[PDB]
Amino acid sequence: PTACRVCGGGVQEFLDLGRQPLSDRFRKPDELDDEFTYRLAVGRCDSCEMVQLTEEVPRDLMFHEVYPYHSSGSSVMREHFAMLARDFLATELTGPDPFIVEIGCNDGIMLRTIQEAGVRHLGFEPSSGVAAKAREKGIRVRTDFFEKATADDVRRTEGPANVIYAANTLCNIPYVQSVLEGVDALLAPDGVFVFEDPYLGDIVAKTSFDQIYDQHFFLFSATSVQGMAQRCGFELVDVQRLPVHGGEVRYTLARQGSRTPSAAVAQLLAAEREQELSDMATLRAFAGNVVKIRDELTALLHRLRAEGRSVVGYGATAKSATVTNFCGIGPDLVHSVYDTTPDKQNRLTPGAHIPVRPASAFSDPYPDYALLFAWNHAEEIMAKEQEFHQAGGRWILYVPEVHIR
Ligand SMILES: Nc1ncnc2c1ncn2[C@@H]1O[C@H](CSCC[C@H](N)C(=O)O)[C@@H](O)[C@H]1O
Ligand SMILES: Cc1cn([C@H]2C[C@H](O)[C@@H](COP(=O)(O)OP(=O)(O)O)O2)c(=O)[nH]c1=O
Ligand SMILES: [Zn+2]
Repeated sequence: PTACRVCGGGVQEFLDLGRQPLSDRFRKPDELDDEFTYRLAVGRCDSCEMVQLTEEVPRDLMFHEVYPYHSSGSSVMREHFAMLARDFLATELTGPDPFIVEIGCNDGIMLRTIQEAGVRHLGFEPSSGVAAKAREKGIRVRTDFFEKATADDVRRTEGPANVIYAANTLCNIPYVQSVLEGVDALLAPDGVFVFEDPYLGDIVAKTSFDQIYDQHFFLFSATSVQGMAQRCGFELVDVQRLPVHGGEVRYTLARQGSRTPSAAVAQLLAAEREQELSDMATLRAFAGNVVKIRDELTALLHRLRAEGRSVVGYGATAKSATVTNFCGIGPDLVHSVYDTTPDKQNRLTPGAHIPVRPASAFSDPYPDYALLFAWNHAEEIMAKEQEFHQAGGRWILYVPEVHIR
């Protein structure tokens, strides 16, 4: 079997999503039809309750020079991060000469606000293309993975960080123990390590299995994060639920006993226990619901084809690779996917090879239906696409259930 990456306990599988391609590899249509594949399956550790994948994709296959995800492509997320950065400037970064390190800064969506406040900072961004976009904004970026050794190097040259922050990144990192030792080396004795990532609670409640793909190794909960912190010398001292990305929790870790946990921590712990969130039977029931969504979504897509209705997709999310490859959905059922990311445009989606076209191409004459892969961006997207729905075009969603509206 698989050893738990947090505690070395045994991992029990509950969901097997089969062979999957790299989720963010978009091929030109002339490229050879070969792709790396791996088995995507999810289990839960016996000892610490951490839900995690059973096969790791090597980091350098996922994060490198042409990694295509551009965080700044969403107006809602640009606002969400600017606000988080102001909240840190008002609270944890008030000292003389404060220092904030962000793990996974991407194109600088968060750090831009810190730089504009004149505060010392450093972004770690091992994907050099998006790192260069952050540096264009005047952000200080290191094109390296955060891990024990690179944290030590930053401590040596830059001194302690008052805040270490990671969004939608820590759950990507199976070497979380090395990151934690990095945090231990680098964080001020009275600092915080704050991270926010897709929440197990939301994934189980919404059956949002597309949150499981190569780059999302862990599905954190308050229960497993508390365990992970404790084992590494930290303590879970705050939690905040966030609506972004289909539902997240922002976890705040401090050195143990240095701050008193908020009431929020015990409250969420108790709700997770009450709701049996991480019980193997709950997680197996989620896995049964995942198969039901597969079966209903393919039946719908096939019925639409039989009735001569046109179907496209909207948003070439990484998540969508799980949906198209587990469900067997290709360009015979969903003809194109529309997306705002130039480096995904005029390419094929991974595994399923549906052509991706610029969102500006989604215009009159509209298709009958758009399968909404960027369902976590529904409000922002539908506000930009009122004319489609006014014209009679309808959305197909598969979270939390297959439905059309
Ligand atoms: N060990 C590590 N250290 C720092 N960044 C990492 C990393 N492993 C992956 N990454 C970066 O983590 C990012 C995850 S995507 C999330 C980016 C942004 N924080 C947002 O929330 O939108 C990618 O840009 C990826 O290259
Ligand atoms: C917000 C928004 C996103 N998109 C595209 C951009 C990204 O390629 C994709 C959203 O991806 P996202 O859900 O942020 O991430 P992931 O890759 O983790 O699933 O949707 C649009 O085309 N239009 C929009 O208005
Ligand atoms: Zn464990």
